[PDB]
Amino acid sequence: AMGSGILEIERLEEQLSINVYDYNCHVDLIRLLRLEGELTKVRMARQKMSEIFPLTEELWLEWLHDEISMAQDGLDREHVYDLFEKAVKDYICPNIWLEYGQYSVGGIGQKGGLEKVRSVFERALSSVGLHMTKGLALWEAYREFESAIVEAARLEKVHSLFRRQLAIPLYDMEATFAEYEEWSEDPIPESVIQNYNKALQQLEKYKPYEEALLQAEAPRLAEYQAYIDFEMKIGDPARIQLIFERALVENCLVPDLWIRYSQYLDRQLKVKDLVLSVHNRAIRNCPWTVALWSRYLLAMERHGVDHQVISVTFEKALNAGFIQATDYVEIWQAYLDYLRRRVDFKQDSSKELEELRAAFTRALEYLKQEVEERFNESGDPSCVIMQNWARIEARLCNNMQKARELWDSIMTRGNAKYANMWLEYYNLERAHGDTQHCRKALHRAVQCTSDYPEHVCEVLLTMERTEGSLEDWDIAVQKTETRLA
Amino acid sequence: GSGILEIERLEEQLSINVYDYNCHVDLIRLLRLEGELTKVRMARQKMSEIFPLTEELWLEWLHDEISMAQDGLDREHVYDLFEKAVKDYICPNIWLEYGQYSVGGIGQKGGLEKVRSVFERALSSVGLHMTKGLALWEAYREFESAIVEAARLEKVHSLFRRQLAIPLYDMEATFAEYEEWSEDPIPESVIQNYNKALQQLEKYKPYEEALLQAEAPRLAEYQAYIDFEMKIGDPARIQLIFERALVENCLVPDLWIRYSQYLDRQLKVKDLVLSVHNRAIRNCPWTVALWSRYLLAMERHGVDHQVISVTFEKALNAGFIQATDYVEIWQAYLDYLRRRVDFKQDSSKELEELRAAFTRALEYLKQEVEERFNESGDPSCVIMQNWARIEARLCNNMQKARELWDSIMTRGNAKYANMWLEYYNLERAHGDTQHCRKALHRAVQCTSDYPEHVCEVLLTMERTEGSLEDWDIAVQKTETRLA
Repeated sequence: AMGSGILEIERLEEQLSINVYDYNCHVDLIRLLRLEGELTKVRMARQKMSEIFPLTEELWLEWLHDEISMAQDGLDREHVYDLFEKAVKDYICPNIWLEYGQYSVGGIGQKGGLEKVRSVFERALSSVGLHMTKGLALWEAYREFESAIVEAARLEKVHSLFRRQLAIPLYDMEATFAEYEEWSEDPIPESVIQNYNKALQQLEKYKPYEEALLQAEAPRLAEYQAYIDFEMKIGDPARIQLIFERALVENCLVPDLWIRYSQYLDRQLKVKDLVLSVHNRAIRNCPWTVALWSRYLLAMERHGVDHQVISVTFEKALNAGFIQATDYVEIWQAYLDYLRRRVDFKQDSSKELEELRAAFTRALEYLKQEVEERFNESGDPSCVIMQNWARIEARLCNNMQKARELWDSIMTRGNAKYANMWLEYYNLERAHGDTQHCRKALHRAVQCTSDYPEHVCEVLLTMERTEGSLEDWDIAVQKTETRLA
Repeated sequence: GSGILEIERLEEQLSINVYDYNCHVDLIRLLRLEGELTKVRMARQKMSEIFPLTEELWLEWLHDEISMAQDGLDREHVYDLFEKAVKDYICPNIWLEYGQYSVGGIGQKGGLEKVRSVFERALSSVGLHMTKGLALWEAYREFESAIVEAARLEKVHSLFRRQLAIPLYDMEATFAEYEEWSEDPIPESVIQNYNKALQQLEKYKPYEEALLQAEAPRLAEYQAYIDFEMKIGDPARIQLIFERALVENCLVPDLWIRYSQYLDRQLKVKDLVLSVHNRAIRNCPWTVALWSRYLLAMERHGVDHQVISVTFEKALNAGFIQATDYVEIWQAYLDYLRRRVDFKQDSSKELEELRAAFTRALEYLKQEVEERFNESGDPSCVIMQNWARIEARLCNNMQKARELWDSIMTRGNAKYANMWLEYYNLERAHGDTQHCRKALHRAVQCTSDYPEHVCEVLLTMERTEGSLEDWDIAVQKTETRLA
C-alpha cells in the first residue's frame, strides 16, 4: 500500500511518545525509518534507543556499518570512533572490536593513527584476546596489519604477536605454531615452546567445557555456570572475567548472574572503574531488580563517586519501576543510609543533616503517595523508615521530641497492637529518654499490646522492681493483673 | 522404764529436727504421764513458739495451768497464757473459758471490769460467729444477770438488744426469751434490727448448711462462702469467714494469700494485715511467696528496718524445696533494700548496704543453694542482671555492669539471643557504640537459638550509626553466619 511506511512510522513514534520503554517499538521504528531512507532520523532514533537500552552486537554492528559506509570526512572518522567507543561498552563484542580495528586502519597517514590502530587492537585483545573461539580472529587481524607494515624487516611486532598468542589457549593454535615455524627462520625459543605446550594443555583441559557450550541450546545457562565455577576455582581473574562476560552476553537478563559477577569484582579485586562499569551495565540490563540498584549505590559510595552523581543515580533507581512495594522501601533505605553516612553529628547543625531529614520527609511522602497509589500498601507496614529516623534523631541529634512524634505516627498505623513495637520504642526511651517516659510507654504498652501482653507486663514489672517506688511496683502489679486476668 | 527412754529418744529427735510437730505432741504426752511438770511446761512453750496450736492443744495447756494455779500470781500468768492462746486461730471455746475463768478475779484486784473486757473482746472476735457466738452472748448475760445489784438491769437489757441486732442461730429463741424477761416493751428500734437479722440469717442458711453437708475441710464450701461474704463486702463478716475457713484449712497456702491480699489491697490497716502475714508464714512457712507478700506488707506499713531484716533472715532459714525460691526471696529483700536508697548522692550508707547485700546474695547462691540443690537456683543470673541494671542506670557505675555481664555470659548464657540483646540494650543505654559493636559481633558468633535476630540488630545498628566500612563488615559477618 502507498505511503504505508510513513503512516506506520508516525504510529510507532507516537506509541514511543507514550511508552518510551518499548524495545520492539524502537527496533521496528528504526527498521522502517531505514526503509524510508530518513537517514538523520534513523540516527536520532538509534541514539535514543541506545541511551535507554543495551544494544546487542548485531544492532550495534548495523548502526556502525551505516555510519561507516556513509563517511566522507576526517571529522566523520572521529565521530565513527566515538560511535565505536560507545558500542564496546554494552556486552562482549569480538566482531565490533574486529571492525573497529580494520576501520581504524584507514586512519593511518593521519599523524597519530598508527598508534590508534595499535590501541584499538590492544584493547581488543585485553578484552577478548583470551576468547577461546573468537580471539583467534583478532590476533590474526592484528598480525596481518603488522605484516602489511613490517617496515624495514622489523618483525619484532609480528614475532611478539606470535609469542603472545601461542602462550594462550585458543583453537587451532597448533596451526599458528605451524605458520610461525614456517615463517620465523630462527628457532622458536624454548620459552615459546614450553608456553605453547602448556597452552595446548590448556586447550585439552578446557575442551569438554567448550563442547558443552557447543552442544547446548538456547542461552545455555547451565553450561556457563559450570564453566564459571571451574574457572573460578582455577582462579585466574582474567579468565573468570572472560567467562562471566561470555555467559553474560547470552544470559544478560539473569540478575543473579550479574550479582555473582558484580560481587566477585566488588569484593575481590575492587578496581573502581571496572566495578562501577559492571554495576551500571547491570542496572541497564535488569532494571527491575532493586538489589542491583542498591549494590550499585553502595559501590558508588564505596568508591567516592561524586555526590551529585549518586543522587541522579538514585533518581534513575526510583524511576526504574519495581514490582513490589518492599523494593521501593528498600531503595529509599539505601539512599537514606548513604545520606546519613554523609553527616557529621558532633556539630550543632549541618547542611548534610538537613539534607538527610529532607530526604526522610520526601521518602515518607513518596511512600504515602506513589507507592500507595500503585500498590494499595505502604511498603513497610511496620514503619521501618520512621523507626530508623527516630533512632537517628534520638541517639545522634539530641532531638528526642521528633523521635516521640515519629513513634506516635508509627503506633497510630496499627503498630500499637504489637509487643515488639512497644519494646522497640521503650528501649529507645530507656536509651535516650528518662524513666518517666519509659513508664508512660510501658503502661500504654500494657493496655495496647494484642499479641504478647504478658511480655510487656514482665518488662514493666522488671522496670519498676529495678527503679520504681513501691507505689510504682504496686500499680504495676495491678495493671498486669487486670490486663492478664 | 520405757517412758523414760522414749522421752529421751524424742528429745534427741527434736535435737536434730526441731520442726517435728507430732514429736512435740508425743513428748508432751509422755512428760505429762511422768509428772515432770516443769519439763511439760517448757516443752509446751517451745512447741507453741514453733507452731500454731489448735484450739484443743491450747485448751489442754490452759486447763492444766488453771487446775495447777494456787495463788494470784498464777492468776495473772494464766491471763498471759490466754492472751497468747487467742493469737493463733479463731477460738470461741478459748474465749468462753477466758471469760469464765476471769470471773474468779471479781472480789480482788479491782477486776470486775476485767470480766467485761474479756467478754467484749470475745465478742469482737466471735460475737458475730453464726453458730458459736450465741454461747458467748449467753455466758456474758449470765454473768451480768447474776451480779445485777438493785435490778437496774441496763447491762442485761443492752446485751439482749445487741445480740438481737445480729444474725445468730436461733435468735428467735432469744427474742422470745427477751420478751418474757423484759418487764417493759421491746423497743421499736431493735425490732427492725432483729427482723433485718432474720433476713440475713435466712440469707446465710444455705452457705452454713453448705459447710455442714460437706465434709471437712470444706475448702470449696469455704471458698464459695468467702466469695459470697466478700460480694456483700462487710469487713467484719468477711474477716470472720476467712478465719473460720482458715481454722480447718490452715495448710492451704493459697487461702492465706487470698485473705492476706484482701486485707493488703482493701482493708488498709497495719495491725490486721501484718498479723495475718505473720500467721501465714507460721502456718505454711514453706511457700516463699508468703514471705514475699509479708515483706512487702512490712515495707508498705513503714515497719522498722531491723524487723524487716530479721524477718528476711527468718525467711532464709525457713526450708524451701526449690532452688528458684531462694532467688525469689533474695530478690524480695534486695528490691526492698534498693527502695531505701536516694540514688541522687554519690555514695550512701543505704547504697552500700544494697551492694553488700548483692555480694551476699550471689555468694549465698553460689554456696548454700548450689551445694544443697546441684543447680544454680538462678540459671539465668537474674540477681546479677538486676545488679548490673542498677549500677549502670542508677549509679554512674558502668564498669561493674560490664563485669557482672562477664559472669552472666560465662555459664552458657552466651548461646541465647535474649541475653546478648539484654547486654546490648544496657550498653546502648549507658555504654557506647564501640562496646555495642563488640557485643553484637560476639553475639552473632555465639548465639545458637536465634542468630538471625542478632544479625538484624547488628545491621540495624550499623545502618543507623556506623561507617560504611562497619556496614560492610557487618554484612560479611551476617551472611557468613546465616550461610
